[PDB]
Amino acid sequence: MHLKELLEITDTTERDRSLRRAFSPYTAMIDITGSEAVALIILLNLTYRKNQVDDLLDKKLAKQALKSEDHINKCIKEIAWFHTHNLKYPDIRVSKQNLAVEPPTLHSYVLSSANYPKAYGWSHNSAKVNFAKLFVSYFKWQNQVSWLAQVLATNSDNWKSAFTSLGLSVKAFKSLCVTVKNSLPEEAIPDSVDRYSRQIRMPYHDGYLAVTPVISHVVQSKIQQAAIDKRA
RNA sequence: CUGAAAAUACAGUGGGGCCACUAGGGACAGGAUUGGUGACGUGACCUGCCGUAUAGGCAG
Repeated sequence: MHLKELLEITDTTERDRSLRRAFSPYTAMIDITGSEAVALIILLNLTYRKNQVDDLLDKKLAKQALKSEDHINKCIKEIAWFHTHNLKYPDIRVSKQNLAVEPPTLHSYVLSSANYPKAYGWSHNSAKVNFAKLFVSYFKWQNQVSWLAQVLATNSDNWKSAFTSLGLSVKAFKSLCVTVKNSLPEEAIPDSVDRYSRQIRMPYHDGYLAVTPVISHVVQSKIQQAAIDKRA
Protein backbone atom coordinates (compact mmCIF):
# COMPACT_ATOMS: atom_id res chain seq x y z
CA MET A 1 0.00 0.00 0.00
CA HIS A 2 2.72 2.51 1.18
CA LEU A 3 6.08 3.15 -0.65
CA LYS A 4 8.55 1.77 1.98
CA GLU A 5 6.31 -1.29 2.73
CA LEU A 6 8.01 -2.57 -0.53
CA LEU A 7 11.48 -1.12 0.49
CA GLU A 8 11.61 -3.71 3.40
CA ILE A 9 13.02 -6.36 0.91
CA THR A 10 16.85 -6.56 1.47
CA ASP A 11 17.33 -7.95 -2.14
CA THR A 12 17.67 -4.80 -4.38
CA THR A 13 16.63 -6.64 -7.65
CA GLU A 14 13.25 -7.80 -6.11
CA ARG A 15 12.84 -4.27 -4.54
CA ASP A 16 13.53 -2.28 -7.79
CA ARG A 17 11.46 -4.80 -9.89
CA SER A 18 8.47 -4.33 -7.46
CA LEU A 19 9.07 -0.48 -7.46
CA ARG A 20 9.22 -0.34 -11.35
CA ARG A 21 6.00 -2.51 -11.42
CA ALA A 22 4.38 -0.28 -8.69
CA PHE A 23 4.94 3.09 -10.55
CA SER A 24 3.89 1.61 -13.99
CA PRO A 25 0.28 2.45 -15.10
CA TYR A 26 -0.76 -1.31 -15.41
CA THR A 27 -0.79 -1.67 -11.53
CA ALA A 28 -2.49 -0.01 -8.47
CA MET A 29 -1.17 3.39 -7.17
CA ILE A 30 1.06 3.28 -4.00
CA ASP A 31 0.80 5.89 -1.15
CA ILE A 32 3.82 8.31 -0.85
CA THR A 33 2.25 10.61 1.88
CA GLY A 34 4.92 9.50 4.44
CA SER A 35 7.82 9.14 1.90
CA GLU A 36 8.40 12.20 -0.42
CA ALA A 37 12.27 12.42 -0.61
CA VAL A 38 12.84 8.65 -1.38
CA ALA A 39 9.85 8.91 -3.86
CA LEU A 40 11.60 11.83 -5.72
CA ILE A 41 14.94 9.82 -5.89
CA ILE A 42 13.25 6.73 -7.53
CA LEU A 43 10.91 8.87 -9.80
CA LEU A 44 14.00 10.88 -11.03
CA ASN A 45 16.12 7.64 -11.29
CA LEU A 46 13.28 6.15 -13.50
CA THR A 47 14.19 8.98 -16.02
CA TYR A 48 17.41 6.96 -16.86
CA ARG A 49 17.65 3.66 -18.87
CA LYS A 50 17.35 0.22 -17.13
CA ASN A 51 20.94 -0.83 -18.17
CA GLN A 52 22.28 2.65 -17.04
CA VAL A 53 20.91 2.16 -13.42
CA ASP A 54 22.08 -0.69 -11.06
CA ASP A 55 19.90 0.44 -8.05
CA LEU A 56 17.05 3.08 -8.11
CA LEU A 57 17.94 4.41 -4.55
CA ASP A 58 21.44 5.65 -5.66
CA LYS A 59 21.17 9.38 -4.66
CA LYS A 60 24.16 10.80 -6.65
CA LEU A 61 23.13 10.01 -10.32
CA ALA A 62 19.65 11.41 -9.35
CA LYS A 63 21.49 14.67 -8.36
CA GLN A 64 23.57 14.35 -11.64
CA ALA A 65 20.24 14.44 -13.62
CA LEU A 66 18.65 17.11 -11.29
CA LYS A 67 21.72 19.50 -11.34
CA SER A 68 21.94 19.10 -15.20
CA GLU A 69 19.37 21.60 -16.69
CA ASP A 70 19.72 19.80 -20.08
CA HIS A 71 17.94 16.77 -18.39
CA ILE A 72 14.96 18.45 -16.54
CA ASN A 73 14.39 20.72 -19.65
CA LYS A 74 13.63 17.50 -21.68
CA CYS A 75 11.22 16.27 -18.90
CA ILE A 76 9.31 19.67 -19.08
CA LYS A 77 9.44 19.50 -22.96
CA GLU A 78 7.50 16.14 -22.64
CA ILE A 79 4.64 17.70 -20.48
CA ALA A 80 3.11 19.42 -23.62
CA TRP A 81 2.60 15.86 -25.12
CA PHE A 82 0.37 14.59 -22.20
CA HIS A 83 -2.92 13.18 -23.65
CA THR A 84 -6.26 12.01 -22.12
CA HIS A 85 -6.81 10.19 -25.51
CA ASN A 86 -4.01 8.46 -27.56
CA LEU A 87 -4.21 9.53 -31.29
CA LYS A 88 -1.18 7.24 -32.13
CA TYR A 89 -3.17 4.00 -31.31
CA PRO A 90 -2.77 1.64 -33.06
CA ASP A 91 -1.25 3.51 -36.12
CA ILE A 92 1.93 5.50 -35.07
CA ARG A 93 1.98 7.46 -38.44
CA VAL A 94 -0.45 10.09 -36.91
CA SER A 95 2.27 12.83 -36.99
CA LYS A 96 2.79 15.25 -34.01
CA GLN A 97 -0.79 15.58 -32.57
CA ASN A 98 -2.02 15.71 -28.90
CA LEU A 99 -5.69 15.38 -27.69
CA ALA A 100 -6.27 16.56 -24.05
CA VAL A 101 -10.03 17.01 -23.19
CA GLU A 102 -12.40 16.51 -20.17
CA PRO A 103 -14.32 13.17 -19.99
CA PRO A 104 -17.65 13.12 -21.94
CA THR A 105 -21.27 12.93 -20.53
CA LEU A 106 -21.98 9.97 -18.13
CA HIS A 107 -24.35 7.26 -19.57
CA SER A 108 -25.97 4.52 -17.35
CA TYR A 109 -25.81 1.57 -19.86
CA VAL A 110 -22.34 2.14 -21.56
CA LEU A 111 -18.77 2.50 -20.10
CA SER A 112 -16.32 5.31 -21.17
CA SER A 113 -13.76 7.74 -19.52
CA ALA A 114 -16.77 9.60 -17.91
CA ASN A 115 -16.92 6.75 -15.28
CA TYR A 116 -13.37 7.63 -13.92
CA PRO A 117 -11.41 10.75 -12.81
CA LYS A 118 -9.27 12.55 -15.50
CA ALA A 119 -5.83 10.79 -15.76
CA TYR A 120 -3.08 11.44 -18.42
CA GLY A 121 -0.93 9.21 -20.67
CA TRP A 122 2.07 10.27 -22.86
CA SER A 123 2.74 9.68 -26.63
CA HIS A 124 5.23 11.83 -28.70
CA ASN A 125 8.61 10.21 -29.58
CA SER A 126 10.18 6.84 -28.46
CA ALA A 127 13.64 8.53 -27.87
CA LYS A 128 12.12 10.56 -24.90
CA VAL A 129 9.97 7.64 -23.45
CA ASN A 130 12.03 7.62 -20.16
CA PHE A 131 12.02 11.49 -19.85
CA ALA A 132 8.15 11.44 -19.50
CA LYS A 133 8.26 8.92 -16.53
CA LEU A 134 9.24 11.74 -14.03
CA PHE A 135 6.15 13.97 -14.72
CA VAL A 136 3.50 11.41 -16.00
CA SER A 137 3.90 8.63 -13.28
CA TYR A 138 0.76 8.63 -11.02
CA PHE A 139 1.00 8.15 -7.19
CA LYS A 140 -1.27 8.46 -4.08
CA TRP A 141 -0.78 11.69 -2.01
CA GLN A 142 -2.56 12.37 1.40
CA ASN A 143 -5.69 10.37 0.23
CA GLN A 144 -5.76 11.81 -3.37
CA VAL A 145 -4.57 10.46 -6.80
CA SER A 146 -1.87 12.91 -8.10
CA TRP A 147 1.14 13.22 -10.49
CA LEU A 148 4.31 15.34 -9.96
CA ALA A 149 3.36 18.44 -12.09
CA GLN A 150 -0.17 18.68 -10.47
CA VAL A 151 1.19 18.25 -6.86
CA LEU A 152 4.07 20.76 -7.61
CA ALA A 153 1.59 23.20 -9.37
CA THR A 154 -0.08 24.43 -6.08
CA ASN A 155 1.19 22.38 -3.04
CA SER A 156 4.97 23.10 -3.50
CA ASP A 157 5.70 23.84 0.25
CA ASN A 158 5.03 20.10 1.08
CA TRP A 159 7.73 19.12 -1.55
CA LYS A 160 10.26 22.01 -0.87
CA SER A 161 12.04 19.82 1.81
CA ALA A 162 12.00 16.67 -0.46
CA PHE A 163 13.52 18.68 -3.42
CA THR A 164 16.07 20.69 -1.27
CA SER A 165 17.10 17.45 0.66
CA LEU A 166 19.53 16.59 -2.26
CA GLY A 167 20.94 20.20 -2.40
CA LEU A 168 18.72 21.90 -5.06
CA SER A 169 18.59 25.77 -4.80
CA VAL A 170 15.40 27.77 -3.88
CA LYS A 171 15.86 30.08 -6.97
CA ALA A 172 16.02 27.08 -9.42
CA PHE A 173 13.18 25.21 -7.55
CA LYS A 174 10.65 28.14 -7.68
CA SER A 175 11.63 28.91 -11.36
CA LEU A 176 11.09 25.13 -12.04
CA CYS A 177 7.73 25.29 -10.09
CA VAL A 178 6.37 28.34 -12.09
CA THR A 179 7.59 26.99 -15.53
CA VAL A 180 6.01 23.52 -14.72
CA LYS A 181 2.72 25.24 -13.57
CA ASN A 182 2.83 27.42 -16.78
CA SER A 183 3.73 24.30 -18.92
CA LEU A 184 0.76 22.23 -17.49
CA PRO A 185 -1.27 20.29 -20.14
CA GLU A 186 -3.90 22.75 -21.59
CA GLU A 187 -7.10 21.81 -23.56
CA ALA A 188 -5.25 20.51 -26.69
CA ILE A 189 -7.49 19.84 -29.78
CA PRO A 190 -5.63 19.32 -33.14
CA ASP A 191 -6.14 22.14 -35.75
CA SER A 192 -6.28 19.60 -38.70
CA VAL A 193 -7.44 15.91 -39.06
CA ASP A 194 -4.41 13.60 -39.77
CA ARG A 195 -4.19 11.50 -43.02
CA TYR A 196 -3.92 8.24 -40.91
CA SER A 197 -6.74 9.18 -38.41
CA ARG A 198 -9.89 7.03 -39.06
CA GLN A 199 -13.02 9.16 -39.90
CA ILE A 200 -16.67 7.89 -40.12
CA ARG A 201 -20.03 9.58 -41.04
CA MET A 202 -22.69 9.71 -38.23
CA PRO A 203 -26.20 11.18 -38.81
CA TYR A 204 -26.30 14.81 -37.47
CA HIS A 205 -29.13 17.45 -37.15
CA ASP A 206 -30.18 17.44 -40.90
CA GLY A 207 -27.00 15.86 -42.44
CA TYR A 208 -23.77 13.98 -41.47
CA LEU A 209 -20.88 14.58 -38.97
CA ALA A 210 -17.24 13.37 -39.46
CA VAL A 211 -16.33 11.38 -36.26
CA THR A 212 -12.73 10.27 -35.35
CA PRO A 213 -12.75 7.60 -32.58
CA VAL A 214 -9.78 7.92 -30.11
CA ILE A 215 -9.13 5.45 -27.18
CA SER A 216 -9.03 6.83 -23.57
CA HIS A 217 -5.77 6.19 -21.56
CA VAL A 218 -7.82 5.58 -18.32
CA VAL A 219 -10.18 2.77 -19.61
CA GLN A 220 -7.19 1.04 -21.40
CA SER A 221 -4.99 1.29 -18.21
CA LYS A 222 -7.94 -0.16 -16.14
CA ILE A 223 -8.38 -3.09 -18.66
CA GLN A 224 -4.55 -3.69 -18.59
CA GLN A 225 -4.41 -3.72 -14.70
CA ALA A 226 -7.60 -5.94 -14.71
CA ALA A 227 -5.80 -8.35 -17.18
CA ILE A 228 -2.55 -8.63 -15.05
CA ASP A 229 -4.79 -9.53 -12.00
CA LYS A 230 -6.32 -12.40 -14.18
CA ARG A 231 -9.98 -11.34 -13.52
CA ALA A 232 -11.61 -12.09 -16.97
C1' C B 1 -22.41 6.09 -46.11
C1' U B 2 -19.20 0.43 -41.54
C1' G B 3 -12.06 2.17 -36.17
C1' A B 4 -14.09 4.37 -43.28
C1' A B 5 -10.82 3.56 -48.86
C1' A B 6 -6.36 0.25 -50.82
C1' A B 7 -3.22 -4.37 -49.84
C1' U B 8 0.75 -11.45 -53.07
C1' A B 9 4.94 -13.65 -46.98
C1' C B 10 7.87 -15.83 -49.47
C1' A B 11 12.25 -18.97 -51.52
C1' G B 12 15.85 -23.94 -49.62
C1' U B 13 16.10 -28.63 -46.37
C1' G B 14 18.33 -36.68 -45.00
C1' G B 15 16.85 -37.67 -37.35
C1' G B 16 19.78 -41.00 -37.30
C1' G B 17 22.78 -45.28 -35.16
C1' C B 18 22.21 -49.71 -30.57
C1' C B 19 18.47 -52.97 -27.35
C1' A B 20 15.77 -60.16 -23.92
C1' C B 21 9.76 -57.87 -19.43
C1' U B 22 10.54 -61.70 -16.46
C1' A B 23 9.64 -65.41 -12.56
C1' G B 24 4.68 -67.70 -9.16
C1' G B 25 -0.85 -68.82 -8.94
C1' G B 26 -7.96 -73.29 -7.46
C1' A B 27 -13.67 -68.24 -8.54
C1' C B 28 -16.63 -70.97 -5.35
C1' A B 29 -21.03 -72.60 -2.84
C1' G B 30 -27.63 -72.46 -3.64
C1' G B 31 -31.67 -71.71 -7.24
C1' A B 32 -39.50 -73.87 -10.20
C1' U B 33 -40.32 -68.25 -15.31
C1' U B 34 -45.69 -69.05 -14.92
C1' G B 35 -50.93 -68.34 -16.19
C1' G B 36 -54.50 -67.21 -21.42
C1' U B 37 -54.99 -67.07 -26.85
C1' G B 38 -59.82 -68.77 -33.95
C1' A B 39 -55.32 -65.91 -40.19
C1' C B 40 -58.64 -65.12 -43.26
C1' G B 41 -64.51 -66.73 -46.92
C1' U B 42 -66.17 -58.83 -51.24
C1' G B 43 -62.51 -63.72 -53.76
C1' A B 44 -60.03 -62.96 -60.09
C1' C B 45 -56.40 -68.24 -61.12
C1' C B 46 -62.57 -70.42 -64.51
C1' U B 47 -64.73 -73.81 -68.45
C1' G B 48 -63.11 -77.16 -71.87
C1' C B 49 -59.83 -79.70 -75.82
C1' C B 50 -55.31 -83.10 -77.43
C1' G B 51 -52.60 -86.84 -75.10
C1' U B 52 -51.81 -94.13 -72.58
C1' A B 53 -50.09 -90.33 -68.92
C1' U B 54 -51.89 -85.64 -61.78
C1' A B 55 -45.83 -86.08 -68.09
C1' G B 56 -46.28 -82.25 -71.75
C1' G B 57 -49.14 -78.96 -74.97
C1' C B 58 -53.48 -75.84 -76.16
C1' A B 59 -58.85 -72.45 -77.09
C1' G B 60 -61.80 -68.34 -75.11
